[PDB]
Amino acid sequence: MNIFEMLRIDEGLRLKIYKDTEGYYTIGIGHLLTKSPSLNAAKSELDKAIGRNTNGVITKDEAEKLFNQDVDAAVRGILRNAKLKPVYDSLDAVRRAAAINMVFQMGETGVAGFTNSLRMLQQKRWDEAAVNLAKSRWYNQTPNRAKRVITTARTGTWDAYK
Ligand SMILES: [Cl-]
Ligand SMILES: [Cl-]
Ligand SMILES: [Xe]
Ligand SMILES: [Xe]
Ligand SMILES: [Xe]
Ligand SMILES: [Xe]
Repeated sequence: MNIFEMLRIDEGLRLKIYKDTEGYYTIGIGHLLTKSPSLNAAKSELDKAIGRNTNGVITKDEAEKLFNQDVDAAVRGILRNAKLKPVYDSLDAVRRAAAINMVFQMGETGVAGFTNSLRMLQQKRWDEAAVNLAKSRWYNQTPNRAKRVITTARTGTWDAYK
């Protein structure tokens, strides 16, 4: 198991533009295209992201390409954020993957506001972190996924993805 596999299970793969859980235009492996309600905006952003006139559709490879850039950006995001990096460097490989997940999902900013879980995580207080993390909009809105992620952060193992 690894971040790419982990994320490919949580996010799925769609070759045509779609709306996500919040109702926003997405494509491929969870690549958010735009929070705007215009399908045309989405397609424009899409064509820009891709480099051709896709007409709202991409190949498996182009999606994979986006996913890679996205996983990268996410990690970089982490490393460039003052509240995040120390937490993350403190963590083992598994649990880092859990951090990347959340970030891929909710941006750096939002994860950066889990102040309290951040400290518990840093002190390696796994169970308390886990309870804290669950008290969130994230968890109530996407409970099955949040639990996989929380279990991974709480255990340091891939059992929830098995
Ligand atoms: Cl892009
Ligand atoms: Cl769910
Ligand atoms: Xe983190
Ligand atoms: Xe995490
Ligand atoms: Xe977190
Ligand atoms: Xe956790």
